[PDB]
Amino acid sequence: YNYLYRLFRKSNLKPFERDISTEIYQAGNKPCNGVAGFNCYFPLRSYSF
Amino acid sequence: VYAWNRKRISNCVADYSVLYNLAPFFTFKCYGVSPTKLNDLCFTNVYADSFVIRGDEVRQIAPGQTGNIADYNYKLPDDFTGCVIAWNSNKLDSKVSGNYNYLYRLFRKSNLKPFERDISTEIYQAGNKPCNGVAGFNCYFPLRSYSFRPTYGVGHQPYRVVVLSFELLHAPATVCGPKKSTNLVKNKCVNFNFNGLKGTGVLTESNKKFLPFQQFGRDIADTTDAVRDPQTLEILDITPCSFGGVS
Amino acid sequence: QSLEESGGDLVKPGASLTLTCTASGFSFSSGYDMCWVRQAPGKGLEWIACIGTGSSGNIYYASWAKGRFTISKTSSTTVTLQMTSLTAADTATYFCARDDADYAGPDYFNLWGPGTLVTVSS
Amino acid sequence: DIVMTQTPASVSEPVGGTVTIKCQASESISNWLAWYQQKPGQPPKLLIYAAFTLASGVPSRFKGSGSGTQFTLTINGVECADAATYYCQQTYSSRDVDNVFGGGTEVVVKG
Amino acid sequence: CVNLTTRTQLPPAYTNSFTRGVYYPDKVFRSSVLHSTQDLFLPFFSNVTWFHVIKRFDNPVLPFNDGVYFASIEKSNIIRGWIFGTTLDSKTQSLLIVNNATNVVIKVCEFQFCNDPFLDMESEFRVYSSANNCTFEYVSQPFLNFKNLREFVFKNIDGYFKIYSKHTPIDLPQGFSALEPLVDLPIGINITRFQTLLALHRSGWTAGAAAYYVGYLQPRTFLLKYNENGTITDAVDCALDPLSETKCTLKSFTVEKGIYQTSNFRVQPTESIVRFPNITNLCPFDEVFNATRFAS
Ligand SMILES: *[C@@H]1O[C@H](CO)[C@@H](O)[C@H](O)[C@H]1NC(C)=O
Ligand SMILES: *[C@@H]1O[C@H](CO)[C@@H](O)[C@H](O)[C@H]1NC(C)=O
Ligand SMILES: *[C@@H]1O[C@H](CO)[C@@H](O)[C@H](O)[C@H]1NC(C)=O
Ligand SMILES: *[C@@H]1O[C@H](CO)[C@@H](O)[C@H](O)[C@H]1NC(C)=O
Repeated sequence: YNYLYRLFRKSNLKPFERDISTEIYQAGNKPCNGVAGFNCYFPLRSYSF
Repeated sequence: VYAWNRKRISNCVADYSVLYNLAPFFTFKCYGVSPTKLNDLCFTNVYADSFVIRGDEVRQIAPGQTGNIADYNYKLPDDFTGCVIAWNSNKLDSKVSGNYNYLYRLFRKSNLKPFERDISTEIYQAGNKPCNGVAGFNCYFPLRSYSFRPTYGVGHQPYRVVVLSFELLHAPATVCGPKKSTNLVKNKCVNFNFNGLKGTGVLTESNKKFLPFQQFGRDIADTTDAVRDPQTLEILDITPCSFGGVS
Repeated sequence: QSLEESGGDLVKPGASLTLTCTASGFSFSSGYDMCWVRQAPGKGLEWIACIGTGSSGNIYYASWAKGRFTISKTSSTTVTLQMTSLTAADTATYFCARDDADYAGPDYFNLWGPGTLVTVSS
Repeated sequence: DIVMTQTPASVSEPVGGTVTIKCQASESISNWLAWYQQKPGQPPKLLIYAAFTLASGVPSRFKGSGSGTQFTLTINGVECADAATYYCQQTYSSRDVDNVFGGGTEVVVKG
Repeated sequence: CVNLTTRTQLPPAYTNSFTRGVYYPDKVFRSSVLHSTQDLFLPFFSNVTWFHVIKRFDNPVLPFNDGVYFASIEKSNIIRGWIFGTTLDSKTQSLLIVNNATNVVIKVCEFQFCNDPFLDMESEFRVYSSANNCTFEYVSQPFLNFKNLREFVFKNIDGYFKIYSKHTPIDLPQGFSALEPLVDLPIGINITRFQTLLALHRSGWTAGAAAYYVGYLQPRTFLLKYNENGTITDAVDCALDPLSETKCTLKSFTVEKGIYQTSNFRVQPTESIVRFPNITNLCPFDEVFNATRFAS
């Protein structure tokens, strides 16, 4: 569970770019404001091998 | 969801910008095509499937997904092409007495094939003794009724799901998108593009009188020199801008 | 609960009448819907027009009852139906249907009133 | 938009016999349909709402089958007191509809 | 549906095609220029099938092949419409075109056609019995001494149904008149047979004097001459006779005195001769299969 991959991101990365931001993804209409409710998901997910 | 309606869409232009006021709080996560470039895209086949499922069951609408809705109510093919739209409908599909009018298939002999509907009301036999029309023990009605609970989270609330299936041939197209237009400018060197016909030249008034069915205009060099404007039925001359060799 | 009707009597052709549906024991709540139906003496039931008892009345009409009839709510327990230019075929038995769900239209009707008879003669 | 027909118009089975009335819609109405029965000189009462759920105060013999466009009501038994007319309502889309109620179908029980 | 037993059996009449069967291939504009194109065209001076209707009742079902040329010497508009399909029943979706007294009816649906479809003041339509699964519908303006000549060309390429029409006032007369493309139908069903539709006057039933012609399209090459207006005035078949072939090669309508090279003469082979030895290397499958006792 120690390996993490980004699942949510506004736009595709350009070649040779690194995204280390941990800002909460706003997947709905209401702003997340740090809340991880519905349509408010953590952009990074962990591998489940 | 068990008796999901099926609708045909064709011979029309699909405008996706309207799907924000009609369906607020919608999720456009889908498969098989880029959601953004759907505006400038042509579809030859369109199917629409709409029903209501619970909040915890909205994730089951995905290719290769198994579950109660998938196996017994609505199964998606592995190679599903098209997109699904789902939005909450608590303000519409919730009653103070209870939303008891929505039913789903709970007991079924085998998992449903993709894009199949089952309306059977026969009593399910889950034991050894035949039911013989009796709904007692080991004999349950295959259909249960949703009991939406708006007091709990969104997983116990009515979710309206509309499933759209395409094929994307973009050659015998019957459903496409708008492309807009710009006002006409004349008597100058112009980059023009008429219905995908991109070219550069001077657009001037044309005296030609080619027939109503007749759209373009060709020359001896087998190049388009006359064109009729799709926005306004008028005749234009396409002349390459003034040129020549310098010495 | 009861939805006894009113305003039913002999009427000349090409005239107007006022049928009143009065509720007893309850008021016209917003969450539950009311509708109006009528039954001809010889054939089955039919729907003409009705309005919702909510804050914003979602009035709905039938194709053959597009503009001749007019329904409005006058009090929390009194609703009236107005029709004009009455013809010979308009005679029927009028019922005050009580709906069970406010889906902007006539849903399952659990309760009906006794109904009234409206006839035409010359 | 939706045009609904009820057939047969007339049915007659013995008191121990079984009779079925099917209700057909022009297009699919999914699960939205109701069954109503009226006695002469009496307004009808709801029998089978949602086409499967039984009403209150009604014998279990009243039931419902089919979904989508074709809905069938199967009578397992009559007792010479259920001889009346059965109607089905579309209760699905009533924006511009001449009549939500279906055709008339009276039942005659020869006792 | 009413069965007709008053039909008079007779072999079909025949006539020469002359110089009919020309339509604008595309929607492009060319004026005062000669262009050669390869497309399904009606061969010149071919022999087409002639049906006469009067007590002559000719309503057969003809194969579609790759295309059909329809012409009819008409007065009082006896011909009403056409029926297209393969099985001509509800099993396979079929096509219907009728120009009634008000409009034209375009419907593609799994029709169930009557055995003897016809029409009957005209207020009796008996041409089909049912329609099961309808796909597309369309209604538009009505299409319409012998005084009316109507030419029709029906094609089905890439799921599109192309129709070409021309109305002319006058057997087949000599002349030239190109056919404009009327309507394109993006239907996408395959057509192998058809049958026309007629109107019968009831007084029994009396049929007026009219006739219609059926031609069949073939893949040929034509050279077409556009006038200064922008319309076709004359065309030359490029495979009819050696003289016309010379015109096609020179891409000119007049050939100067001299000798010209047109094409090549080749004798086409018509038999196949495979020669391989007398193979006699039979594998020992007899021992493997016909063994009385097999291994464990
Ligand atoms: C296209 O739209 C413009 C502006 O709305 C209008 O002036 C024009 O007449 C339209 N085209 C046709 C064929 O009516
Ligand atoms: C059709 O015309 C050709 C001449 O072009 C002739 O040889 C042929 O016999 C005719 N067909 C019939 C059936 O007579
Ligand atoms: C074309 O239609 C015919 C109908 O006889 C059918 O046999 C054939 O399979 C069709 N072809 C295609 C490619 O669908
Ligand atoms: C079309 O051509 C004819 C000669 O064939 C000519 O008389 C006529 O003027 C032309 N049309 C116009 C609009 O000039």
